[PDB]
Amino acid sequence: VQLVESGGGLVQAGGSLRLSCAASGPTLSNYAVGWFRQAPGKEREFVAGINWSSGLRYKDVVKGRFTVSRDNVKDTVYLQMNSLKPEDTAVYYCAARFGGMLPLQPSGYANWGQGTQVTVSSHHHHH
Amino acid sequence: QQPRPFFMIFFVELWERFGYYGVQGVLAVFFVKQLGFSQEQAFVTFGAFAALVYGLISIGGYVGDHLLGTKRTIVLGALVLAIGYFMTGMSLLKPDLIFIALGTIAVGNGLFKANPASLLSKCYPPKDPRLDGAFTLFYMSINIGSLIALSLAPVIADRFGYSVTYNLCGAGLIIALLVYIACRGMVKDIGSEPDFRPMSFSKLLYVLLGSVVMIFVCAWLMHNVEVANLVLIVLSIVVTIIFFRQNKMFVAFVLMLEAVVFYILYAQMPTSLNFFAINNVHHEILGFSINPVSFQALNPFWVVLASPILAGILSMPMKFTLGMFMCSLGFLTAAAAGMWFADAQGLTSPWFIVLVYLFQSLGELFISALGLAMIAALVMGFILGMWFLTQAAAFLLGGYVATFTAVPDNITDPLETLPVYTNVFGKIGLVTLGVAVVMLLMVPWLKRMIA
Ligand SMILES: CCCCCCCCCCCCO[C@@H]1O[C@H](CO)[C@@H](O[C@H]2O[C@H](CO)[C@@H](O)[C@H](O)[C@H]2O)[C@H](O)[C@H]1O
Ligand SMILES: CCCCCCCCCCCC
Ligand SMILES: CCCCCCCCCC
Ligand SMILES: CCCCCCCC
Ligand SMILES: CCCCCC
Repeated sequence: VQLVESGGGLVQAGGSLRLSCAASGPTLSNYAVGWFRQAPGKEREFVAGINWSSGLRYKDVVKGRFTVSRDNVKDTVYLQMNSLKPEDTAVYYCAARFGGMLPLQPSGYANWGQGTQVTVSSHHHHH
Repeated sequence: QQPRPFFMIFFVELWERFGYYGVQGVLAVFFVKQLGFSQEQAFVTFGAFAALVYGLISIGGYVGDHLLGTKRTIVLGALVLAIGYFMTGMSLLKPDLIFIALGTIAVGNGLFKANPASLLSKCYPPKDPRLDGAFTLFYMSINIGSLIALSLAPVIADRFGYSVTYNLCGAGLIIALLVYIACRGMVKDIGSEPDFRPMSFSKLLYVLLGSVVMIFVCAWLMHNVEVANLVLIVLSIVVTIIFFRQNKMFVAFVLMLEAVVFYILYAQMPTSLNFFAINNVHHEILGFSINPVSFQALNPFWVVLASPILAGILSMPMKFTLGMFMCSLGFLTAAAAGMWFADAQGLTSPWFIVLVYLFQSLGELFISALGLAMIAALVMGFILGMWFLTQAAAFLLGGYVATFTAVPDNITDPLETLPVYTNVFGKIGLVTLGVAVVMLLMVPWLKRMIA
């Protein structure tokens, strides 16, 4: 019913970060977990998610770079973000809905984390 | 307002039904999530479980009437039921136990169900005016226990696990037993004839032996639904042959077939309508988030509110006909909600499902609540056996029908599942409308036969 997101931060383009979502009282095992993100001046958008039985859904612009997975022992959901690019900069939220569906809009989800800032800098080392 | 034993029976029935509906509300999801069944396997296995739960009711009536006594069989049934719930909770350590555990619930329900009602019937002098009200309050007792269990058991299972949920089902049975035992003196002069002779240990062992055998047979049938089908098919065609070889009985038969259609539709609440709520309905109503599995509680909710009203407020074939029209409208409402009133993301307002369940509950109040009450007006024990038998056949058929909505576990998009639900529910509603129309047409002929 209450989700804690962790693992955001600042990283350079091409780098990696892992977000994790953990729930308090209930077992997250009955929940589809969707990851949403809100960039400055835009709406929350579905990024990636896993349902209660290993079904996966992805936004097109993150396919081949992001992976959602679930460790049902630790009752935790992960978003592994590789090949990060500046336009992935956003506040990231995990959201949880009971069952097998991953609806695309925030209203399909009742339970929400507080959000983790992810910043991807165009920084690269000097040549 | 009522005799003192009425209140004992009221609360025994309430707590036993709490245990049972605690299981029914979570069982299909338990099959899918905990045992890894496909939705199709889960639906047909639920159909077989419910079929045994309902088909065996004739055995306990015989045991109560002629072998051990009504009151003794209430105690024995409650004990087997409680054992079954604790065994189901144990199935989480010992998964291989699950079918045996469910078989123990079925046999326990089979021993138990007929006997509190029989006892209640004996709490009133034979033409007491309070009888009708007493049975309406008994039905409400069933539905209060059902309302509480269907509301709370999914929440408890989500927060504490299935072991706690099932152990609480057992606890509900233990509390039924304690309230019976504490109030036993209130029914000291009430019972069937064996209740007042000392108990025959020969007959008690015949009943325990037969129960254990049936527990193993039930476990097998639930594991192998493909022969449960053939068993009930051959048993049904055979009782059809032996009923056809052997005209107020024809009204009971046609009313049995219409009731079969009703039970096929009832069977959708813990299966296809349950997963429809999970997959394509908003899980928030009046600003509160809810477990979508709890939506099943809308059936006892509407019954609890509507039974007094409808108790305050043609005759035989027409009340049945009305109920079938209500059921048709429940499924046409589900289909319409999905076809025209869904979100851009594929989700529908829960007020549509509140209404679906209203229609289905009104259908229930017209058909099954008021079914065997005046099936007893057209007729005996054999027709009671076939009534519960055809209800079992209906649950098997209902599980099969629910399989048309089964969704693979990798699907995650509500816009893919919504047309499946809408197609199946629309066709159920149209077929049930046709049945309701044929019923209406036969109402005059039926109503003459009753003359
Ligand atoms: C339509 C029938 C409604 C059934 C009524 C429910 C009985 C009340 C539940 C016990 C008390 C409330 O306790 C809790 O409330 C929260 C938030 O309100 C609800 O919701 C929470 O749990 C459920 C599953 O357990 C999740 O689907 C849901 O998304 C989550 O937020 C649940 O209902 C219950 O876990
Ligand atoms: C009311 C008297 C209690 C009788 C309990 C006897 C139980 C017999 C056990 C037989 C084992 C199969
Ligand atoms: C290896 C799992 C076998 C489970 C059998 C459970 C039987 C328990 C009897 C009470
Ligand atoms: C009223 C006592 C009933 C005894 C039934 C117990 C059989 C094990
Ligand atoms: C009585 C209906 C039987 C249907 C078998 C497919």
